[PDB]
Amino acid sequence: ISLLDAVDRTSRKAETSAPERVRQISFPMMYFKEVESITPDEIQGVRQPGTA
Amino acid sequence: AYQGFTKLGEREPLNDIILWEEITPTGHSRKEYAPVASTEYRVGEVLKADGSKVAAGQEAQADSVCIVNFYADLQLSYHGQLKVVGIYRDAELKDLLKLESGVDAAAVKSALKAKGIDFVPTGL
Amino acid sequence: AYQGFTKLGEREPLNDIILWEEITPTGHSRKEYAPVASTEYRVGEVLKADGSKVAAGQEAQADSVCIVNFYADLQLSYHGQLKVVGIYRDAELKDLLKLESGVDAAAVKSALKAKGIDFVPTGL
Repeated sequence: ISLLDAVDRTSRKAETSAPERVRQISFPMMYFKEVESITPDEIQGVRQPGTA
Repeated sequence: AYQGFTKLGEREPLNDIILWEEITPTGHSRKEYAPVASTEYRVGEVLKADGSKVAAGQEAQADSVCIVNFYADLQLSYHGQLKVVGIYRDAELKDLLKLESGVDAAAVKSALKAKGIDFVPTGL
Repeated sequence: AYQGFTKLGEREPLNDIILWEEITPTGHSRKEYAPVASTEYRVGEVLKADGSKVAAGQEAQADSVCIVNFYADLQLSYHGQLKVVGIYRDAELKDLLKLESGVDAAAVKSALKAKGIDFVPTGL
């Protein structure tokens, strides 16, 4: 918006206003992946810590 | 104790490095190794063709990755096995390698990469 | 001048040439590339190690078959991804391939055959 200037009355002068403005944007996203596996080799004959 | 403390050591590596391997009735990515005399094997160390480790300058001769804990005193593995078994064919393993002094990790991984072995970034 | 017609364009190839591939927790048969500047990738285009397309005389340097559509000016794939990927290890693909001018198709096929990629005959 802008201020308005006074004009003469007998002369039918006036003024106008400018239009608006639009744009567009885009967004990509991030991908995360986690993998794990369990096998008998880490269980067979392994003492539980804190126990005899 | 006499200087205040008594550390008693820590647990050896467990065989959890395997993430994916070619399952096969007779085994596909595993090969037997005759243990070298007076040699200690742990899970993760890279082995040469003869069964010994990889020293500096021998990175291109990386054959397999050990997946057993072997004891030179008993000449037996931690599962009561006579021979050392390592992963040499196509598989995917965690990046929990075990290399000696002077060995280039990137060169060792490159040798195993061309042989079908893939490593996953583990982290802590 | 409106010369009569306006062609809006032709649809880019879809990722459907993969018939079989060794699928694992990670991308055993697929590898990632850093996109080259001002280079457009489509599905079925052969790439070299550095990430550029195979040209005439460089047929033996074929590395992988692109399976994603990348936009050079946008620098994003059609799936909103940051890097281009291709099939380089053992897999079975459709015979539809997009080669550059003066590229020996048979030489490219033999180069990819050695790495493990086979091309099922496709017909129409």
